[PDB]
Amino acid sequence: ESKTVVVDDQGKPRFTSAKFESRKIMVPPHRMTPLRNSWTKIYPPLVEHLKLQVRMNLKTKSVELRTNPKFTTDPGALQKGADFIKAFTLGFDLDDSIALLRLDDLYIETFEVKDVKTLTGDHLSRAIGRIAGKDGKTKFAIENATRTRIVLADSKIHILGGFTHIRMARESVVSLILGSPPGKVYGNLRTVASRLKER
Amino acid sequence: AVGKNKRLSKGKKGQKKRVVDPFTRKEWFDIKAPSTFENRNVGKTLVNKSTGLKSASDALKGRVVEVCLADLQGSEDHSFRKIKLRVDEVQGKNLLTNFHGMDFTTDKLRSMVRKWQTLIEANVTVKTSDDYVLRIFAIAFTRKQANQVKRHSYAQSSHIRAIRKVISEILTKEVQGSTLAQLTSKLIPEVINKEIENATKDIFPLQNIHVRKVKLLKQPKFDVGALMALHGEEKGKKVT
Amino acid sequence: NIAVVIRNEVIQIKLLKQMICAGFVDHVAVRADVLFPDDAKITNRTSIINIPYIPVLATRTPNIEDCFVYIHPTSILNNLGEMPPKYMLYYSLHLGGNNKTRMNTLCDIASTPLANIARKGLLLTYSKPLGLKTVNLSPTERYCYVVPRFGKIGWDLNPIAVHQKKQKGQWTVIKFI
Amino acid sequence: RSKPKELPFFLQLSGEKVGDEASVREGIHRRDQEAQKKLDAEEQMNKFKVTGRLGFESHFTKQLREGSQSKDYSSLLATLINFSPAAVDLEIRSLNSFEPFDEIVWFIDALTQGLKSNKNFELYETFMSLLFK
Amino acid sequence: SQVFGVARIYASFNDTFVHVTDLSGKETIARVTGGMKVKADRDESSPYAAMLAAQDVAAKCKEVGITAVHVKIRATGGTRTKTPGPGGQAALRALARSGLRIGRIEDVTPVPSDSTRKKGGRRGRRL
Amino acid sequence: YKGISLNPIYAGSSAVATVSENGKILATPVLDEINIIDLTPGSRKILHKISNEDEQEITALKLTPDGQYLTYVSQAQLLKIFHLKTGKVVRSMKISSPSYILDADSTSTLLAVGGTDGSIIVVDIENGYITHSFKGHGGTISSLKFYGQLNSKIWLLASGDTNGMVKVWDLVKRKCLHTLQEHTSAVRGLDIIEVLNLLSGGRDDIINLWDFNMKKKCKLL
Amino acid sequence: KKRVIDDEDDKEVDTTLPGWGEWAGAGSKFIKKVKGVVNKDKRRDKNLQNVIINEKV
Repeated sequence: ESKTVVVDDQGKPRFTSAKFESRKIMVPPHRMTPLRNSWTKIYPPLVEHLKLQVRMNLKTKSVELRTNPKFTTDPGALQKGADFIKAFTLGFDLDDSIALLRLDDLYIETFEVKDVKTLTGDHLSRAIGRIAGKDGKTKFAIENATRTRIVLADSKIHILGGFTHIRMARESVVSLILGSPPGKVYGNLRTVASRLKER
Repeated sequence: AVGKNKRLSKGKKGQKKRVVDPFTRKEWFDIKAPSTFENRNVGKTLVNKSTGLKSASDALKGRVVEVCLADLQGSEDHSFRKIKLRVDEVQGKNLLTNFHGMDFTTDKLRSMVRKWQTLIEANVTVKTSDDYVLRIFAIAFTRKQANQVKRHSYAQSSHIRAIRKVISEILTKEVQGSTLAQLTSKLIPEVINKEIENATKDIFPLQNIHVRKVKLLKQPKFDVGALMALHGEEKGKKVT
Repeated sequence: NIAVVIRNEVIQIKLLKQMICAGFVDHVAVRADVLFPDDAKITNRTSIINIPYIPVLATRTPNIEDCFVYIHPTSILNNLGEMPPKYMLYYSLHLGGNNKTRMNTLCDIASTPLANIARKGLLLTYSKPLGLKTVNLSPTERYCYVVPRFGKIGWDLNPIAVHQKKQKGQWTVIKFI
Repeated sequence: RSKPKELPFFLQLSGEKVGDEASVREGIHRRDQEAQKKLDAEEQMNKFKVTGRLGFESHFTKQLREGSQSKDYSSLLATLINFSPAAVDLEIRSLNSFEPFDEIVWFIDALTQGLKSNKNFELYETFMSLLFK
Repeated sequence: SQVFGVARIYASFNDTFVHVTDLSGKETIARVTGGMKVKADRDESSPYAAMLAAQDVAAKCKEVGITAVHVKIRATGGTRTKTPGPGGQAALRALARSGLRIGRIEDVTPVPSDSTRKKGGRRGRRL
Repeated sequence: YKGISLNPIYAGSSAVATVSENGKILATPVLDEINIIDLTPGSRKILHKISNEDEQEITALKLTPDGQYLTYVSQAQLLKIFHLKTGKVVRSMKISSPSYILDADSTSTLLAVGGTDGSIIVVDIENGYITHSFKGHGGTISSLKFYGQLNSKIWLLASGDTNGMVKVWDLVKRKCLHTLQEHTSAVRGLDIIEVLNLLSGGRDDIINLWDFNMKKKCKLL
Repeated sequence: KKRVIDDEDDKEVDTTLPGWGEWAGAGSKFIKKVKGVVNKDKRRDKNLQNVIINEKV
C-alpha cells in the first residue's frame, strides 16, 4: 500500500483505505455395524450442506468432524453435525437423525426405569414390555400422537423431538412405567392428540 | 424468574450496588507444568488481588488445575486420561506445578465396560521413595481368544483372585521402586499396564488393561529446591 | 483508492465502444447502401477505394442532419471495405478539398448501444408499444417492445424490450432487457 | 371474464409449531410472489423475440396527425369505423397525455367533426365515452 | 495464543446454570441462570432460556478476554437422573454458535456407586 | 392525575461517558440508548434519544471533541457513526472483534478503535472508510492515544496492551516504530506530550515517562 | 445392440466408502466385480450384422 498524508483545508489530515475446529464421538459396536451399513447415506448431508470434513477412526471406533476455516459458513454447523451423529449412535433411524440436522429445535432426552421406580429383574422386563406394547403398537401410538421418536435401549429410553413434545411423551411413558395399563394410556394419548390437532 | 408477578419474598430487601469492577481489580497469572510432559505452558488463572501478597501467594498455593494429557503432550491419543496438577511455588507471574493425580473420562469408562466379559478391579495403597503416600486403581477385562466360539469370556473367581494378586504386587513393586517424578514418567507412556498384561498373559487373556486412577494421600515436607530442579535468581530495574 | 498515491495501472470492446459513444454523441452517422460495400471493389490495383457514402445526423443539428459525407483520407479506414458495423460516430466534421466534408475520428457502433446511450441522454423519442404481448404490472408500470426514433429528421433502430414506467404523464424508461 | 381459469434443506420453523412454548410466551411471502411475477414477466418478455422491422409511428396515430395538419379528419373517421373493436379500444387507451395535450385535442376535434357529419352517431358517442373512460 | 476457561453447564431437571470459570474452577467469571433470563417459572428450564443465558455469558467471557472454553456438562446426578437434558444441549449449541472456541466436552455427572434411597417411595415417584 | 417522569441518564452499561470540549455537550449510554444532554448553566436539557435496539448493550462510545459526531460500538460487533447536526446515524460497519477502546483525535478527523483480538483499525470520521488496519500485538487492547497537530505532517498512534506492552506506530509510515515492553500489567492510560516524551500508566503501579524521538532514540526518561 | 450388450455384460462396481481411510471432506482428500448373464465376448450374436439375441431370456 503506497502511502502519503494529504493536508486538507483547515490543514486536517487525510489518508486512503487499506480456524479449523474439531469434534470426536465414539460409536458402540452393536451400533457400529449399521453405521457401516448406512454410512453412504450419512456423509453426503454432512459434507454437501454443512461443509464439514468427516472421518471415521476405525482404529478408535470414533467419528471425527472437523470444520475448515474457509469452506464452512455457519459456526453451528459443527455442533449440529455432532448432535446428528450422536443421535444416530444412540439408535435412531437415519432419516429421523437427518431431521435433527434439518431443523434447529430438536432435542434428545434420556432416562431409565430405575430412575423412575426401582424395579428388579422380571418386574423390569414386564415394564419394558408394557412400554413397547404388542408389536410395538404402544410405542408407535405415542410417537405418532406426540410427533416424536422413542427408542428403548436395554433399559435406557431415549426420546427425540421438540421440547414440549418430548415432555409430553416422557409424561405418558412414565405413567406406563408405574403401571397404568395401555388402554388407559392410549385413551389419554388420543385426548391430547385431538387437543393438539385442534390447536 | 424476573417477572412482575413473581411476588417479592423477604428476599429483595437491601441490595448492593455493582461498583466493584471485579475483573478490573483482579489479575492474571500463568502456570507451568513439570519437565516430564512436553508442553509445559498451559493456560492462565486469576488471583483476587495483589494488595495482600498474602492473598496472592495463598490463593496460588491452594490452586489445583486439571488438564488432559492430550493438551499437555501434543498426541491426541491420550484423550481419555486426565491429570491433576497442583501449583505450590510461585514466582514472577509464573507458577510452578507438580503432579497431583490422574483419572480417566467417564466416557471412556462407560465405553470400555461391555456386557459379555468379566471386570477386574485392583486397588493398592503404597508409598513412593519420595514419601508420597499414593493409591492406585487398575482395571482389566477378560477378553477372548482368537478361536472362541463361546459367547462369553468369563473367568473363575480363582483366576480373578490370581490376577488381582499379580496386579497388586506389580503395582506396588513398581511404585515403591520409583519416585514420583519417575512415577509420572512411567505412567505417561502406558508402561505399567504393558507389564501387567505381559505378566498375566499366562493365567487368562485380558484386554483394556489400564491404570484407572492415581490418588495422592499424604505429602512430605515441602521442598522448593526439589520443585525448581524438577522444573529445570532475578534482579529488578532501578525504579526511582 | 487505496494506497494513496496514483499510478497508471479480452478487453471488452463492446463496452469500450459503448463508452466512446457516451462521449461522442451526437455526431453520429450511418453508412448507406450500396456504394460502400464490396460493390465498389473495382478496379484499381494495390490501392482500392470503397467510396464512402455515409449520411451524418444529429437532431440537435437539423441542418447537417441527414447529409452525405465521405471519409477522411488520413483515417486508417480510408476507403476501406467489407467492414461489419453500420453507424459511425465521429468527433468533428470539416469541409475540405473538392468541397467535400469529412469526419475527424471515428467509432463503430450498432443499434442497442446507441439506444442505451441516447436513452441515458435525450434523443430517443419512443413509439407506442407493440403480434407481441405487452404486459402491465401496475397502471404505472409495464413492459413493452418499442422501436425508438433517433431523430431535419433521423432514422430509427431495432425494436427493444423495455421496462418503462408511467410518471408525470409520460412513459419514461427505467431499464432495458 | 374471458381470461381462462388457471423443499429447502434448512427449514425455518417457529416456536409454536415445534415445541417452544417458551419462545411463544415471550413471543418475538408476498414480496417473494412479487419477485416471481417480475420473473415471469421477464420470461415472456424475452421469449417473444421477433426482430422484424416495424414502423415507428402506427398507422392510426400517423393518420390522426396529418388529419390535424389538414384540419380535416375524414380519413381518420373512416379508418376508426373500419377498425375492429379490440383494436379501437387498444388505440384509444394507448393515446398520449403529455403537457401539450395535442393528441387528445385532435381526437376531440375529430369526434366533433363526425357528429357534425351526422353519421355513425352511435359509434361517435361510444368513442367519446371510451375516451372519457 | 488464546486462553481457556471451563464452562460448567449444570442442566438441572427444572433449571439451567451456565457457569464459566477459569482453569482450576476457583475464580468464577460469569454465572447466569434459566429463570433469570426468562421471567417465569414454567420456562425457567427451557431451551430458549438456556440459549439466552449462554449468549450473555459468551458476552461476559469475551469481556474478560477468554476466547476458548472446555466444557463440563452435568445433570443433577445423585439418586435422581444422570443424563444432561435439553437445557444443557441448548446451552452448548448456543455457545458454540456464539463463537467461543470449544475445546473438550465432558459429562461430569456424579454417578453414585451405591446410592441411598431416592425420594419417590416404593410406589414410584413421578405420576 | 397528571404525571411527569424523571428518567436516569448514565445507567447500566459499563462504558465511559464522554463530553466535547465544552460542557454544553454530554453523551451517556443507558443499557440500550445513548442519551445526549446539553449542559448549560441552569438550562441543562436533553437533545435526543437513540434507540437502535433494546437487546444488545452499547459497548463503548466516543464523542468527537467538537459536538459534531458520535461514534458507538455495540455488543453486536459493529460500529455506528452518527451525525449530531442532522441527528442521524450516518454510517455503520462491522469490526470483526468486540471492541472496547475508542479514541478520537483532537482534530475531528480521525478515530481509532481497538478490540480484544489485538488488531486495531483507525477510520476517517467524515467519510466512513478506514485508513489502515494494524495487526498489532497479541493481547487485548487496553488504551489508545493519538498525537498530531492541527496542521502538521506527523501523526502517531500509541496502543497499550493488556500485557505490559505499548507500541508506538506512525500514521504516515505505519511501522512498529517502537515496541516498549515495560509494565507487568495492563496499560490503562496513555498520553503523548510535545518535547519527545511519552506517558504510559501501567495498571500495576507504575507511570513511565519515555524520552523519545522519531528516530530510534527511545529511552526510559 | 449397444444397450443390450452393456445390459447383459458383467458389471464392475466401486465399493469405496469415503471416510474410513481419511478425511473425505469438502476441502480435499475397494473394488469388486459381479458376473452378468454373459460376458461380452461369449455372446452368440457377435459377428452377426443385424441380429440381437437376449441370452437373459
